[PDB]
Amino acid sequence: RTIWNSSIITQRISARGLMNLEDARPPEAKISHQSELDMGKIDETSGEPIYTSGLQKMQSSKVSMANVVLSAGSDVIRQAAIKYNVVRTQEIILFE
Amino acid sequence: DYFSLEMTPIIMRPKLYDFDMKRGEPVSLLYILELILFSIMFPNVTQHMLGQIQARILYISMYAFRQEYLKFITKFGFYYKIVNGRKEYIQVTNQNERMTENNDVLTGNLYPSLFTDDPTLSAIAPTLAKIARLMKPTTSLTPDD
Amino acid sequence: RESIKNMLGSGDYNVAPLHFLLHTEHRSTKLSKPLIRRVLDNVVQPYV
Amino acid sequence: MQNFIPNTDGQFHSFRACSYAVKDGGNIYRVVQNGDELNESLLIDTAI
Amino acid sequence: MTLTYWDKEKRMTLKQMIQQVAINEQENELTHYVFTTPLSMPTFGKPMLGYVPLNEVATSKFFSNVNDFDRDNQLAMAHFPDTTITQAYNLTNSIKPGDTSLPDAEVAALKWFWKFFTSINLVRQPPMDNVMYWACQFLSSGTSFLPLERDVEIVFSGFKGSHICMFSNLRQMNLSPILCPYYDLITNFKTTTEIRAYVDAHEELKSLLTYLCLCTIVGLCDTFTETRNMDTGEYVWKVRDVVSRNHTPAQNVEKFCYTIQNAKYMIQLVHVLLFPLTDNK
Amino acid sequence: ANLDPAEFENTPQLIENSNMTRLQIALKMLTGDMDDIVKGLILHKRAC
Amino acid sequence: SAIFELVNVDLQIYQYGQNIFNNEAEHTILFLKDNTNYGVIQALQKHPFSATHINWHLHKHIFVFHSREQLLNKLLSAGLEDSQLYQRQKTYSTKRGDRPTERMVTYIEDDHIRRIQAVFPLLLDNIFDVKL
Amino acid sequence: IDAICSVEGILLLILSRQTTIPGYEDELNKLRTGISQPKVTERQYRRA
Amino acid sequence: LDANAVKRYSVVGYPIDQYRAYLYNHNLLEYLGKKVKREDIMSLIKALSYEFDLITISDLEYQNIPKWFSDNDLSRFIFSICMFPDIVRQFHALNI
Repeated sequence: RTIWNSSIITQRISARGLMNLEDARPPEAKISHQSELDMGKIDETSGEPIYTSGLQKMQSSKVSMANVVLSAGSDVIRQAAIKYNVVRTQEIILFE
Repeated sequence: DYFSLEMTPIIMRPKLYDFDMKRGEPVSLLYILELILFSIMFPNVTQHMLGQIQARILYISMYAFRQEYLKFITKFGFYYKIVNGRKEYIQVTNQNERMTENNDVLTGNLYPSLFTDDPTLSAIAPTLAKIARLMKPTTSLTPDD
Repeated sequence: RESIKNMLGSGDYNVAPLHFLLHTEHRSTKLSKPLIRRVLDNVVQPYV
Repeated sequence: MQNFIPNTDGQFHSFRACSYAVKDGGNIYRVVQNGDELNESLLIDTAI
Repeated sequence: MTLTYWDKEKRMTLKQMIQQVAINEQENELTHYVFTTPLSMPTFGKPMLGYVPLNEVATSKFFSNVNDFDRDNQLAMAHFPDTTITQAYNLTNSIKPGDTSLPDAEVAALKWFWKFFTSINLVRQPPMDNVMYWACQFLSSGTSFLPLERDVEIVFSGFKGSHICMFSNLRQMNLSPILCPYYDLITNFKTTTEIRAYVDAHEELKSLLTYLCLCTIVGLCDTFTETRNMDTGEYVWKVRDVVSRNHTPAQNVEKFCYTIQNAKYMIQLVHVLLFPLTDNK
Repeated sequence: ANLDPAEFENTPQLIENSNMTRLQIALKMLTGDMDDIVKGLILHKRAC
Repeated sequence: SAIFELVNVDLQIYQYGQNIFNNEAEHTILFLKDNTNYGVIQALQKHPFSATHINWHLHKHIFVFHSREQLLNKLLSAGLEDSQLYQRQKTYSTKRGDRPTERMVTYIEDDHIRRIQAVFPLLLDNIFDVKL
Repeated sequence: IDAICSVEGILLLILSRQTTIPGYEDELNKLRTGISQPKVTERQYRRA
Repeated sequence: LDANAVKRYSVVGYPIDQYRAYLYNHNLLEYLGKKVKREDIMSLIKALSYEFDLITISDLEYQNIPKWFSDNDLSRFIFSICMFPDIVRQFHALNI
C-alpha cells in the first residue's frame, strides 16, 4: 500500500465488527462511545435535548441517536376559525 | 324553549345574542327597558347574565347620564370584594377596556356593582338606584316539600 | 368501557366532552377514586 | 324530578351559584363550568 | 451546586465569577438615584389552574428570551393565599397523589416573589437608566450601597467565548430553593442590617445574584464589543461605560438580539431582587 | 436618537427570530462531524 | 379630569401666534392622559420634538414642535428669560407668580442642542438686553 | 413582504463577509469558504 | 395536560438524529401557546372597519392564530419598499 491518511478519518464509525474470533470479544473491536447513547430530558420550552450530565446536545459537535421527541395526536390541523359580532352605533345619514 | 329554560339546571353561563344601540340619540333607553322587562319576566336567567348586563347598562348610561355615571364610578367603582364581612370596592382606573363581559362575575370573591344596597348608593346617582331597584325579583321563596 | 357498555344494555352515551361555540373537545376520562368536594374560590376545599 | 339545582335565592346580592365538583386525582370537573364556554343551544336573544 | 456553568467544560460559577473584571473610569456621574417600592400591580380575573411549574421551565420561559408567546397571567395563581406548592415546586391548588406541600413560610415567600412578577405590561416600572445605576452600584460597592461617584466598565477574558451559552446555562438553572430563605427573611419583618448580615454570610445566593444582575446588564446594554484572541479558543469581550450611554433596550443583531416585553421582565427582575437590600420606602 | 424612531441605528432584523433557530440547527448539523473533507496525506511504500 | 376619564385620548391643541392674520400653527402644546410623571417621560419619548417646563403645569402639558431647528430658537428665548428670572430672583424681587426656572428639557440627542443646553446653566449671571 | 425580506436576508448571509451572527461565527468561516470574495458581482448575485 | 384536562401532546423517547428531533419539538412548541391576545384581534377587526362600531369575539382557545406583528415591522417595510418600488403598484391596486 502507498497512501496513508495523515489525520483521523473515523468520526462516523459507530461499531466495527460483530464477530467472535475466539468466542469472546475480538481484541480490537469497537463499540460506540457512551456519548452517542444519551437520552436526557428536554427543557420543556424549546426542545433542545440535553445530555444527562447537564450539557446540551447542541454544543458537543457529536451526533447521537438517543434523544426524545414530542407528538401531538388528533389535533394539529384544528384550523383557526373564530366568529365575530359587529354592531353599528351611528347611522351614515340621519332622518333616513 | 325559552320558557322551559327557566327551571332546568344551568351549567354553562349564557351570553346575549344581539345588541343594537344608537350612540348619542335617546332611543337606547328602549333597549334598557327591553332588558328590564326580560328581567321582570324571567328572574332566573338574569341571575347569570348579570355580568354582561352590568357593562351594557353602564355603557348606555355613560352616553345618556354623565354626572351620575362618572360620579358613581368614582365612588362605587366596579366590583365588590368581601374582605371579612366588609365590602371593599375595586375600580378600573383606565378606560382601556371597561365593556368586557368575561370576568367570572358570579363565582369567586368578585361581585358586580349596581346591585347590593349599601343604602348610600341611592342619593348619589339616581336613575341608577332607580334602575337596580326595578330589577330585583322580590317575589317570594317557597320551599318544595 | 365500550366493550362492556355493549354488553349491559343498549344505546350510546358520551364521556363528558366540553363544548364551545364551534368546536368540541374530548377531555380525558380516568376516574381513579372519584370524590365530591365543594370548591370555594376555585380551590378545592377539604371535606368538612 | 329533573330540577334539583335551584337557580336563585332571589336577591341579587351574594348568590354564589352552586359549587360542588368532582375531583378525580388532580383533575377537577366542575358542575357550573365557569370560563368562556357555551353552545348555541344556550345563546339567548332578548327581542323575544 | 448552583449550576456547573457549562462551556463544553464544567465550572462552579465561582471561577466564572472571579473570571471577570469591573474597572472604573472618569466622568463622575454625581447622579445618585433613589430606589422605589417595586410596583407589584397584580390583577386579573382569568387564571390558569392546574400544576404550574415554578422552578426551571419557569425561570427559562421567563428570562431566557425564549418564545414571546404572550407569557401572560399564568402566574396569577400567586394571589389567592390558599394555594399550595409541591416540593418539586409545582404551584397548584390540588395536590393529587398524596404528595406533600411545603411549610408555610416557604409558601409565603415564594408567592410573594412571583406575585411581584405577575402582569408586566400593566406594571408601571421605572426608566432603565436608574436600574442600570442600581445594578452597577451593587456589583461595584458591594452590599454597602454607597453611591457610585464614578463610572464602570466590565470585561471578560477567556471563555471559549459563548455569551449565548452564558444565557443558555442560565436557561438551565434553578433558583427557587436557593433564594427562598432570603425572601423568607423579608416576609416576617426583619431589617436591612440582619438581612445584609445574612447575604454576606451564606454567599451561595450572593454569587448567584451577582451573576444574574451581570447577565441582565450585558443583555440589555449596547456599548458592547467582543473579540476572539486568534491564537487559542478564548474570547475577550467588553462592555464600556455601562450607565451613561444606555437608555433603551438593544437591537444590534450581533450580540444578543433581545425583544421588548421580556426585557421589561428582566428589569422587573433586577428591581424586585435588589429591593430588600436597600433602605426605607 | 428620538428622530430615527428606535431601530434604525443598525442593520435591520431581516430573518425572523423563529426561523433563526431553524437556521442555527441546520448549520450546527451540517458543519459537525458529518463533514467529509479532509486535508493532507503521505505517500510511502510498505508491505504491512 | 372628567374629560379624560370620559374620552381616554390624548388631547392636542395648537397655538396660533400674534399678528392675527397668521394661521399656521408655529407649534402645538399637548395634554397628557395621566398627570403623573411616568406618563410625562413616556409621551416625551415619542413625538420627536418636545420640551416641558419645570413648573407644576408640567404634569398637565408637554410641547411638540415642527422641525429640528425650530427648537433652537425657542430654547434660546427661554434661556434669556431664565437669565432675567434668575437675576430678579437674586434680589428677592419675584413678581406675583411662580415658575422657579424657565429653562427646558428635551431628549434630542443632537450634539448642537445638547452643547447649548449644557453650557447654558453656567452663564446665568449676565443680562441679555432681551428684545430691546 | 416578509417572504421577500427573508429571501434577501438569507442571501445576504452567505455573501458580504462583513457580517456575522451572534454566536458561532466559525462554521460561517466553514461555509463561505467557497465563494472566494471578491470575485463575486452582479451577474452572480442575480443568479443566486 | 392543563386545566379542563385535554390531552395536548405526549413526550416519547426514540432513536433519531438530534437535529431532526430538535426541529420536531421546536415547531410543535411553537404551534402551542397563546401567540396573540384577545383585545388585539378586537383592535384589528375594529381598525379595518367603519369608525363607529362595537365588536365582540369568542372562543380564542385551542385555536392557533399566526401572528402578524413584529417590532421590526416598520424596518422591514421601509427596506422592502425602498429597493422594490413595483410593490406600490399592487398597493394601489389593493386600495382601488
